[PDB]
Amino acid sequence: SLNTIDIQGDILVGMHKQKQLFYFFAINDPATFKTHLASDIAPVVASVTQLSNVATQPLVALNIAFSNTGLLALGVTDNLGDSLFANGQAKDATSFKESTSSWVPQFAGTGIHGVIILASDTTDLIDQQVASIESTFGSSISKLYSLSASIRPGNEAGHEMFGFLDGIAQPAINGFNTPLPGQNIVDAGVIITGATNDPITRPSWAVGGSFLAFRQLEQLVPEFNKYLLDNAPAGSGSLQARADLLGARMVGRWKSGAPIDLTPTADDPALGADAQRNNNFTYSHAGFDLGSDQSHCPFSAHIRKTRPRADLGGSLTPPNLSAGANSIMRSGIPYGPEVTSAESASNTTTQERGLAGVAYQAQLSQGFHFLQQTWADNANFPPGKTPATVGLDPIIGQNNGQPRVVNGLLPSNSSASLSIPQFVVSHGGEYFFSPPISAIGGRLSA
Ligand code: HEM
Repeated sequence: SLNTIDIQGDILVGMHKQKQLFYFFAINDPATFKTHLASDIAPVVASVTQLSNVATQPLVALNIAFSNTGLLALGVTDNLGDSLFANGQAKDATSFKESTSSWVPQFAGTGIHGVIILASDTTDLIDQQVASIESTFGSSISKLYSLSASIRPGNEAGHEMFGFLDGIAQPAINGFNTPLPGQNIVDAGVIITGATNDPITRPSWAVGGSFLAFRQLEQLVPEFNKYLLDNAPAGSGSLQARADLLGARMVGRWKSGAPIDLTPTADDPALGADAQRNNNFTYSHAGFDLGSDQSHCPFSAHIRKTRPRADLGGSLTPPNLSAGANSIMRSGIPYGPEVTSAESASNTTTQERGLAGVAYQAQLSQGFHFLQQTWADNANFPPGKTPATVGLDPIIGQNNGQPRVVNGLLPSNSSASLSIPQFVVSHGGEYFFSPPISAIGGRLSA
């Protein structure tokens, strides 16, 4: 069974602090680094057990993950069982129809050896922890890049930068989570390496870890808002209400969290707020042909592209359990400043903001990489539809900088096509392995 005392907390619980820092480092002296990894990092790594208890949240929650080159630097030559992780995200960029020439330069390579995730309710406490780490490790650790992130303010807390409530939908791990209505239920080994029904044999010290896909995804918020107004479907409501409908058609949920599949023509903010109801759907509706009906939710909507539910078979009534092996745990957090008055008034981004994307899975080829390449970026996914060309995911779908053709968004005519500029721009990232806590002061410090 699942040993949550040994699993790093961000994987299954999230840090649930107002502020986070992603501190990307190189290891310069493995002997000194190992000594301090065991003495200074391991004792303050937050576990799932610790973060699951309202009364044991630390002042600074800390997790740590290593890239392939970081494990090599530590003398760990084992095969962790993941070719994508071993090769690094830069080499995978073409799989997503993007180029590393657009990336943060530090990500366009394999010089990054790991990431420390620090989380606290204030940045001052994060900075103090960083200063301590740099003091005790000396030059054996070196900062190559960092990204600060924060929960958004006020009534946008928990929403991403486009304004949509985020963090609603996650896989439930059988035997660990109590499933919510409509939630997929998966074996622990989909997320945790070496856990139940992970088919890939792992090094013994790596049991209890997970692969972390980090993505710095810039969001063009004023441009997105203006696009919705400019393309809003005709109807009797206000222009902004119709623009909001188009945005909800693109995501698959209203900004409140209400799923369009259950409320297709107007928001239901009470539904969006209710975790017992807001995920209780499969995309099937009796009396409608699943292969052609886009009146409830477009086939191209973001959440339908990333968790297809009945589009990949299984139960037509909730819970649908299809494609459990393609599940990911998400712990992303927004970054950058809030949109300023001048940016909104000019419909133009002038500062970088977006999502610090964090996806956890036991197999990169089945999780993040698969969702991006085989589903979101695939104009013929989901399969078996009419028209067969679904188009790309309007939120994350990529085609080498081209405008994306996205079909089915307009309720009055499912054959109507839109050519949509990117509103999310990748600045790159890296693939890491978040080890079990025992490996931090154990194998990795040996
Ligand atoms: C800036 C980029 C992104 C934005 C703005 C975004 C936004 C959202 C929103 C608003 C939701 C609905 C809330 C929820 O169901 O929890 C969602 C769900 C989801 N997103 Fe994205 N997301 C982004 C990137 C990604 C990427 C890169 C992936 C994977 C390749 C991804 C995978 C998912 C999944 C799996 C779900 C849950 C689907 C379900 O279980 O029904 N997202 N996202």
